Amino acid sequence: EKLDTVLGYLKEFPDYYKYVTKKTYTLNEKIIFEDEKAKSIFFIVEGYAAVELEDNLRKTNYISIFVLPYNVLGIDAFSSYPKHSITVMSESLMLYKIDADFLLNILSIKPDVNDFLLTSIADVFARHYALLGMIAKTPKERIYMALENLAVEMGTEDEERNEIVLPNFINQSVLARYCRTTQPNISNLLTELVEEEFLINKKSPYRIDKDSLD
Amino acid sequence: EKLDTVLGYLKEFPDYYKYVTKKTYTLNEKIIFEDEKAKSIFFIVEGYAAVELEDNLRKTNYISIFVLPYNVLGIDAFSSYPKHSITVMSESLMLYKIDADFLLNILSIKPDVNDFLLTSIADVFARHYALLGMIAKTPKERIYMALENLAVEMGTEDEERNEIVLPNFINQSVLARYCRTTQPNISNLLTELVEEEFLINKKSPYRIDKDSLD
Repeated sequence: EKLDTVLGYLKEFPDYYKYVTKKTYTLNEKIIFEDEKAKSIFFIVEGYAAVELEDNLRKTNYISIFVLPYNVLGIDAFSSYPKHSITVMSESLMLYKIDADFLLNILSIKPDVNDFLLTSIADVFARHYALLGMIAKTPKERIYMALENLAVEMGTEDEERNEIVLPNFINQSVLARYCRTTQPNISNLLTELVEEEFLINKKSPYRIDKDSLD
Repeated sequence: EKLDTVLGYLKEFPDYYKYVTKKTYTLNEKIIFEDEKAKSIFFIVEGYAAVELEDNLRKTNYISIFVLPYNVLGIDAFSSYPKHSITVMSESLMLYKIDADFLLNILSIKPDVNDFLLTSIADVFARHYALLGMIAKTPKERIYMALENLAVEMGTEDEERNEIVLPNFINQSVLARYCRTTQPNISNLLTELVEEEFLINKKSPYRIDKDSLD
């Protein structure tokens, strides 16, 4: 609703097509930021990706965090520091590439006043903090926290059945990568979670007992 | 140098004292954001604080991340989500409280064009990612990564002696809290790190062998 108003705001300005560009991707494609001189901000309007911890010792990398619809991307490119890569997890994903100077100019002007950008950032921060809570935890503790973080991020409520359901692309292998553990271990932990009535079934898409969750 | 130019930019506008306010703190004071209607952004100009993971089961909380000079604070308050607290670690700390609407208006206008705000955010993100690398690691692996993260953040080079030296407030207890482990364990790990020539001495302030580091 809110990025829609923003996109609509963007189109009012004569330099819109010059500064705002769309890109669509499919499963397993990598999203890559061109290190042009004039840099841009990226908004995901639909679909999901994963940011991976690059470790060439590992065949499949862990996933550090997911990228959700309405996230801002490429802020990292402004950082004074200098590896992670970004893979599309859903069947498709669409984003907008917006020239950053442009966007940085129309903040003051537009009475959805930058709140939109600050709020988007604020939410990524909050998700970063939630993840930091995983430090020093056992794999079992991590899987609860993961499935909760995802239910908050990306889950869709049944309620009639008193369940929060996760997207299809969150399977055993992906869950393991996000929990930074192995698949055989995730499998065993998923059994425990069903015994403890956290999870309705061991099988994806994961259905999480609404009760058990906040 | 750069927040100085910004502060100087701020003073040009007639509404400066109305929107920009200074606050000084001492060791162990808590920095608390008033949840006023009109919200503000906070810039640290000198000193250090720690953000703590609140766990009432624990006598001393772990430290999730440090707050450095030139960090922006209070962006979390814009987030659509809803615990951590913030403690001054150095003898003193000074910050500026800046009304966010004001600040959000003078971005376009000022030819240090918002780059400053984006860059500040970008750097906090980069430090968040570095921390996420601590997930699923042993305490020994964490202490290396911690001492490296801090050397990058807050360390000051000798070079003549080929050492990077950390601030005085990083002692054994603090290191342990940041590594999310116990003190007796940190002590033992510090011995290993001296044997491995990572650390020049087991004693704070920590001096890190320039070689051993990137």
